[PDB]
Amino acid sequence: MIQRTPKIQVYSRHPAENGKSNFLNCYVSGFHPSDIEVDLLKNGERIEKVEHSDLSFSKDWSFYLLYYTEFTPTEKDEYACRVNHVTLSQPKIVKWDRDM
Amino acid sequence: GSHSMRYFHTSVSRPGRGEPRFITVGYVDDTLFVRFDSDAASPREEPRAPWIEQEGPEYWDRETQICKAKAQTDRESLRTLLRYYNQSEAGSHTLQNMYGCDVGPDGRLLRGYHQDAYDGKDYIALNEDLSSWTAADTAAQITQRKWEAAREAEQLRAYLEGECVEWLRRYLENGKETLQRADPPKTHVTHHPISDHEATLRCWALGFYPGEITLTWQRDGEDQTQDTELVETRPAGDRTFQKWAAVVVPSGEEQRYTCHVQHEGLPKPLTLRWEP
Amino acid sequence: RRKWRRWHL
Ligand SMILES: [Cl-]
Repeated sequence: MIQRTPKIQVYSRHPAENGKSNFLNCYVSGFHPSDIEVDLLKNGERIEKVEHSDLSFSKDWSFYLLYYTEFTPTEKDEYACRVNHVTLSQPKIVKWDRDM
Repeated sequence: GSHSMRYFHTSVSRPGRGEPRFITVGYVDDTLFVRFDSDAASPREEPRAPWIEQEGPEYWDRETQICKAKAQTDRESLRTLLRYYNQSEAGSHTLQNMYGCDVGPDGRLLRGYHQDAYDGKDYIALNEDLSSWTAADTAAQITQRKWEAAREAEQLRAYLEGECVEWLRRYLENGKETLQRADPPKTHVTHHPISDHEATLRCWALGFYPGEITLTWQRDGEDQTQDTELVETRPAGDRTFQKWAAVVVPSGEEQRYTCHVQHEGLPKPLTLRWEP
Repeated sequence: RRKWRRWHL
């Protein structure tokens, strides 16, 4: 069957300011089929109680989801997302870079 | 301006793991306003915008009834599709449907939509005439013959020209504080050296609604289409959207580059440069 | 609001 690999972006709701509460987002889009697993990571460990949007899709039928959690960025703490999908031979980790 | 209403539906079979999962969401423009998920403990259509919360219990009862009926129809359709494509009962498959309407700033119908996809591929679509069908393949032609015999297009047309437009009008008025407010992008340009010879200029648009936007870079007034990295417009989680466009520039040539931003919240498109 | 009628494939 035809499959489409997810586009992945990891980013914050507001421009990051160290010590100020914010939201960390992982937007996965452009994928098919719809089963997908997304973790948000803090210093390499899974963040608990991450929420996500309800499955929807774009005009080309490809799916998108937003995964999100409240966070307070600091200078030292590293954040990332880890995405698995049938199209991936291994999970893909994308690091949060406050400039992207 | 113009506006849209859309209902999106996804059914995903999972043999050996119960009945197909069904999830449906409704949007006005880029605003989610209702959702239903068959895997919720006691599934009901739920509001997702403040302006729909005033609809009474009967609204939610009718909506929930339709959601469950649509889930059931999709279960039948998924079994049928296995037959039409000579497929095993072992695999997971997906059925997607969208319908709705676009209206102009006067509230008049621009056009209606009703379309279906199987395993991520177009299957059958109602044409813009709201009277005839486009079938993607010989399987979908079987559906087309069935739906022609049943005059299904006629009922869809009546809904799309009538209730779809009327209810969209209602929602726009009830949500006039938000649905009829465009939030312009907040824009800036950042500069990141890559080497002694080149740097990235990234043009940012933040906090905008609706999501439609155009961000372009020009060099000496020429669009840099092939050399611009554009990310997909992405949701911030506070209703608004974000996007950026980047170009790699020779060091010293930064002032030859201009970022151009078009958004319906802007009275005139903006031109930005890196401001060191 | 949603439509009332549909037909399976
Ligand atoms: Cl329906």
